Amino acid sequence: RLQANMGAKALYVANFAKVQEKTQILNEEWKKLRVQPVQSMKPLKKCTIESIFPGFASQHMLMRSLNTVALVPIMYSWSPLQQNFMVEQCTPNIDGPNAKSVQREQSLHSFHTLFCRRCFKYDCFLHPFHATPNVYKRKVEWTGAEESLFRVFHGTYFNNFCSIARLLGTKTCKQVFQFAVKESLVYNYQPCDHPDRPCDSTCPCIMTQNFCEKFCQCNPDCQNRFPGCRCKTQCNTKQCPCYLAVRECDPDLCLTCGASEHWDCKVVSCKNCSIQRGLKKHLLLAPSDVAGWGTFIKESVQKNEFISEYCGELISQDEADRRGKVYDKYMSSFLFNLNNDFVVDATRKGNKIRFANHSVNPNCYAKVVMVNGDHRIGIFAKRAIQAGEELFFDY
Amino acid sequence: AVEERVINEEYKIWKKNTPFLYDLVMTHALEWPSLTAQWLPDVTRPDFSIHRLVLGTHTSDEQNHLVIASVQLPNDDAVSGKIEIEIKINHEGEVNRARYMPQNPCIIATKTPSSDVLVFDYTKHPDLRLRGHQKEGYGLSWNPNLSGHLLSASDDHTICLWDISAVPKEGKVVDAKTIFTGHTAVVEDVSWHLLHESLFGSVADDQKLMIWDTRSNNTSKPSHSVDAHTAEVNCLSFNPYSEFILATGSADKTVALWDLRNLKLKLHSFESHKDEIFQVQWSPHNETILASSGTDRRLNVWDLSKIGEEQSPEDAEDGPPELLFIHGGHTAKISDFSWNPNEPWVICSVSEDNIMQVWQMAENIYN
Amino acid sequence: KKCKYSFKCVNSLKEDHNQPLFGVQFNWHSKEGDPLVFATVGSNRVTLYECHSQGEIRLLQSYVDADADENFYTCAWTYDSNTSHPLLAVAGSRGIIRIINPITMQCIKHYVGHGNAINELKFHPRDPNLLLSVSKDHALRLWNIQTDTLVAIFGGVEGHRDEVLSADYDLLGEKIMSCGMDHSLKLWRINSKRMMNAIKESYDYNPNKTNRPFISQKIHFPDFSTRDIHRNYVDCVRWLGDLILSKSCENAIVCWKPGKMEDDIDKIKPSESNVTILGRFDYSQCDIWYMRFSMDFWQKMLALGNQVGKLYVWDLEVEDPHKAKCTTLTHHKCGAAIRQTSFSRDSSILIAVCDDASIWRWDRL
Amino acid sequence: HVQADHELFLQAFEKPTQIYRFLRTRNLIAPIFLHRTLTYMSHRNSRTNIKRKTFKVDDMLSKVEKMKGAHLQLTFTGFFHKVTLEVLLVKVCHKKRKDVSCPIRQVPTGKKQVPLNSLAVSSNEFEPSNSHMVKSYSLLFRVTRFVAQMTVFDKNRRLQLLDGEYEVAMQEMGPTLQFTLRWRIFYQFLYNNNTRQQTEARDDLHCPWCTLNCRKLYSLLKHLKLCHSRFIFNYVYHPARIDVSINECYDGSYAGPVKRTPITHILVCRPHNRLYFHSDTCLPLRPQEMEVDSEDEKDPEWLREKTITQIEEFSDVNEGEKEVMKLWNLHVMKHGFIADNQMNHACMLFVENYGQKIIKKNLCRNFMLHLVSMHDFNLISIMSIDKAVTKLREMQQ
Ligand SMILES: [Zn+2]
Ligand SMILES: [Zn+2]
Ligand SMILES: [Zn+2]
Ligand SMILES: [Zn+2]
Ligand SMILES: [Zn+2]
Ligand SMILES: [Zn+2]
Ligand SMILES: [Zn+2]
Repeated sequence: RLQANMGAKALYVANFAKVQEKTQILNEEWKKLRVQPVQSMKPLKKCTIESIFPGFASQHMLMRSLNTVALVPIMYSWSPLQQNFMVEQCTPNIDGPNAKSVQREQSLHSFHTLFCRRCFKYDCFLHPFHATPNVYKRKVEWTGAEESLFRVFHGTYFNNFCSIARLLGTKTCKQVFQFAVKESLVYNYQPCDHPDRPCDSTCPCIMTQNFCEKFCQCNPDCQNRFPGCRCKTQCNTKQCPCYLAVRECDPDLCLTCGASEHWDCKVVSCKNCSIQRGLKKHLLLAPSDVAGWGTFIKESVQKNEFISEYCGELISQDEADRRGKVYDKYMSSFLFNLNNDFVVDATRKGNKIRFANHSVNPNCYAKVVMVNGDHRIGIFAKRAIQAGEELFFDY
Repeated sequence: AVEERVINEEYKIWKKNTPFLYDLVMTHALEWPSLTAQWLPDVTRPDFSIHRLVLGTHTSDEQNHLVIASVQLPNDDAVSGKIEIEIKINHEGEVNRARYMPQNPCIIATKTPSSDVLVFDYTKHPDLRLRGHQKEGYGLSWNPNLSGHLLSASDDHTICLWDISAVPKEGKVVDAKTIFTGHTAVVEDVSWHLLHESLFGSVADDQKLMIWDTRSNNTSKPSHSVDAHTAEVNCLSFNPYSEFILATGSADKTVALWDLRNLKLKLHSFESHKDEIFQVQWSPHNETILASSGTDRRLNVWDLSKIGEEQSPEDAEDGPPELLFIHGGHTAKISDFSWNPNEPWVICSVSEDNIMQVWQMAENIYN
Repeated sequence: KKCKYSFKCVNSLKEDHNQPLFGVQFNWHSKEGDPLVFATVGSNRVTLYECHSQGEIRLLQSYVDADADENFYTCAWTYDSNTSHPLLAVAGSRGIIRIINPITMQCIKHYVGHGNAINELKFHPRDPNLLLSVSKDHALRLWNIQTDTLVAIFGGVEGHRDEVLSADYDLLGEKIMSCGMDHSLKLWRINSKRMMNAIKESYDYNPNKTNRPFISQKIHFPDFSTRDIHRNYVDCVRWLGDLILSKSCENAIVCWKPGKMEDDIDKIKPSESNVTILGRFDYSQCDIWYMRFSMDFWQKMLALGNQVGKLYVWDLEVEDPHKAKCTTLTHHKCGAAIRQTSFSRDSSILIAVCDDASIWRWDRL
Repeated sequence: HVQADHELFLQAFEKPTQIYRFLRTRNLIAPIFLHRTLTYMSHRNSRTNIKRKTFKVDDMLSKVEKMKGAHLQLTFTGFFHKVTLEVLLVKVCHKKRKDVSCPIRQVPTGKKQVPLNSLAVSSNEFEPSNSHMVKSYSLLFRVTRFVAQMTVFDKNRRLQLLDGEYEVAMQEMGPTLQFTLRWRIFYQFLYNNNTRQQTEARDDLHCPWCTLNCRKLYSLLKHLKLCHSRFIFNYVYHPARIDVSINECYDGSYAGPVKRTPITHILVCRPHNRLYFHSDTCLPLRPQEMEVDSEDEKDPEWLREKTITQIEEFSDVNEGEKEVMKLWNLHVMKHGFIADNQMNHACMLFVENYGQKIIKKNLCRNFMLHLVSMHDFNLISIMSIDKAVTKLREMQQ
């Protein structure tokens, strides 16, 4: 209850001792220095200092100017980004010594529940929850580690003893055979769950008024799914199937455009997958001659050419409502509504294209684009723009 | 919107080009727009000479101020000069026309939007009221020869003539010494003949120039009546040098010349102004020069001696030969303009958008 | 024990502009025996000042900038390594950090990297070349004036979510605390290998030899954070050995440290959450924002002001901080709010400012 | 030359020229000021004031007094019947009080021999006299070896029949007749300090849009300088060079009863380069390093530290599992993979990028477990996994 007053006093006198010797060695370091004293000018504006107490006269001194400096506008702290963001049995190590037996479904619980399909990461910043547990579902000495390894290996291979013998190496074909003999006994995309039933009115895909994608685990022979285009040219026109809807090109399905080619180079035929590959223009920051900061572009562009893409924190509608209500005092509303479900708020994080401003005579514009289900922003050009020119687009 | 943008872009082009055309340029804006401008005969000469001006006003929810102003003109040397307002006189309602007496320059008559027009004398400071019309108008003119004689017009089908020399000083209101009424529409200009006080001229909207004799005791029949133009006639002006020759300006986009020895034949019709002409004035220092302006936003000046002369094809592509200059420095309806009687080829011009330019053409043009 | 301090108001100056002052600092880097010197600042008027035994505050220098709209906030003193001259360091609302050399009486150097106003400036105690700067733009900065470049940015996504009001090194110069309006008292570090080799590369920087930009080593991850020591704004924070002293608009100083009482300061993880309130000092009438306290070089005592004028002094050599004997100082003329106080190298002289353009002085006896 | 900047070369020179294409038609149909009157362009004037000495406006009426001191060429044509011919004009008059019948008078003009199967002149021979006695007037055309009229002149002295040839019928007491009546510069374009185009002028001094024929180069330089001022013209004799450049500081604006304040203006009485700043540091960017070291690529370290500390915060994951998780995160973030087939290469990169790291930490078993985990999602084939793990254990062994 109060068994630390003596301990607190002990810690405080120890603090006094250590700060005293610290100040002592600091004084020893300071005594080595020898600096000159202040020296005044002999006494244009003036400055007088009075004295409330008698006995001291009023002291005057001439004023001295100082060199000016170029002021800049106001900017709060931030950090750069290239992808979107979102803000709302132990089974020991197999290589370790204390491993224990565990079945195939229970061994890969953390792996299957934490892995993400739409980005090939673990606990990414746009997929909060996995779709369902059924999406990964499909139609001598033996330690627990070796038992679990043999279990998952025989599960994926379905009793191909030569392959497990090649992979494990230690266990032989005859040993694995005997062991197997002695072992048998305008809305955001969302993957739905209805494998038995067909795509009907109860399915939320038709409710959202959006076409499905590869990531949904529905029937591959369905009609609601969106097959890729078959355009050989750059297909950046209204005749393209993908450019009709808001969607962009697909890497796997759109084989004719040549999206599955090697991404090492940059000269490609498809002039629509720039958001996936990220062939943005090298923007630069500057002080704008209109209001505060602004963005300039280095290289010239074309009409309807890809400049860059907006980035920020994805949040709910009411979240952005309260955030904008908080920003009403500062009068700095850089918000950008994406769709009904989620919206972008890039005040804390973003990129250079956020620093553009609003004008009645625009030259760029924005467009919502569903890249692989991700509703991203695409900041395209509404006019052929020169180098070092200001960029504006109506919000 | 795009038309006024183009007009002011052409004004910017004129502001760029103006240091190759004129010997003098002085653009001034007034507190209120002025439908009247006239140089006075008085002058003061202390490198710049002082000249004087009379100016009207057209106000709205504010007291009117008939302005007697001054201006600083370089004569033959020198970069200085400014506009200054000397005297301001309160006025009953707006102003349509005002004229000074050639005999007594101090007496200045002014019209009102009501019937009672008035006359001021700034040396003593209505000094002399005048009545007889039933509506407003634009016509007013003092006689050059006989003192006190004053003609005025109005759109109520009357032309009043007063003679203020007969009334005593106590009598401020004076009835019409006579009222002439021969037209059958809105009469739009009357003016005395210069070197003969016994007649005057007029033009009305009956397509009729009508010349009236003063010796005749019939206030209905004119001395002559001629159909001058195809559309409504607006204004006229007599020649200072000669006596018979005069000029007219009509709403059919034309100026024309006539003579008081044979009024049937039109001597020549000048046509460069592309809208209704509202004012024409002969020059005092030159005989064969005429001027014109209206709502076309370009003040034209013509030379009569250069009439019917052959010229180059590239010179003829610009315009006819008789047209001497087109001062397009304004940006609105040219409300009035006037010449100076003691300087060469310099004029003043007042527009409706608060623009009061004063300018003199280059010597190389006319030589 | 008694007061053991015979304080008496020796002088009370009043400037001829009537603008509230915001900072005052003594030249602690000056040697012993020389005529002492300090410096105060208003909105657009910095003023150096001498001090003698008879209260004769001889006016030394007074600079004023051309733009009058600037609002100065704080000042600091430094000594040059090579020339061995003084150097005043000042800043204000224009986002500028100027360095005045009083011998030449010119603006020898100036730096600009902030968007909005500077709240406080500090210098690393051992190495005199580094310079920390706190600002309202939700981030701190660290510069090196010897090479004329930026060293680091102690801020980022994990930084303060509001205006940053103050910060301070420890006495050894190996760990920095920072506080602001976001109800957070965040720790930093300048002892790891990253900051060390970054400073070493900043010393070896030269824009004329090579043609490259500086690799600014940002820090988007402080080593300790907490949002339970205070509720209102946190206007100032300071170090005492390995203990954190802090104030707030709740009218109470608090002395504490991270973790439990047994937890060492040099072994705190990022995920540490527990704290330990070691003691508190009580006072009243401190509702107005932008209030400060100060200590001497030895840190044997502590001074503080209030929004009425009756300043307070506390001891630190004695034990029992929460049972420590306080001390008050009053006068029948200090009808204004005190913003900051300061001492010389020794604890003899005390000088304080106020919002009525007044500068009060006290001296031991 | 790409089409975009080449179209920008057109478009940047179109919209100033297009207004001048509009002002060209406006200035020709409605001139602002006469071009002859300019002092710098005064060679266009080709006359003097000699005639004014002997002139007199009183004598102008004498000049026009001495000034005061249709030609129906009705030519016949070939007849059509089965020689000589003659035309005649028939005048009809009004009904007078005394006489009851209309006066009739046939005035034959002239004859002319023409074939079948010459001309006749009539130089305004109506002879109506304007005495309210000419009610109508016809024109006959007779033939022989065949006579009829045709309304040539209307009632109001107007032209009834058109020009060209014609034909008519006939009626005695088939035959007919016809008739025919008769009443070097070089525009060196430079925009953004780039030679977008270099041309040579067709004509020597014919302006490019105003199209005035000036016989002097100084007049052309001053005209383009003064008039049509959306460009800045600089020219040097070098066959002549004319360096056209867009005026990016031109005063494109308004620039010109109701109340307003007075002013007095007098003119004549007697005659990229702006500085830059860094993104994160906001320090001044030197001009030497602008294109090199392009920021905003090579994604920042705070995202990597966030991916580290997020999965490190996970409770129900083991040590080696979190190790291979951060390794896979750093691998996929260092090389982004969008296509699913490229993931078959990605594992082949992983052992080629971090295989030596997992050997130094004993993480091969959980690495194969992660491989089987991604295999559960149908991302890669199983023989590819066999190849990858055999290569990994080959380099490890
Ligand atoms: Zn994910
Ligand atoms: Zn579906
Ligand atoms: Zn489906
Ligand atoms: Zn589905
Ligand atoms: Zn595609
Ligand atoms: Zn496609
Ligand atoms: Zn494609």
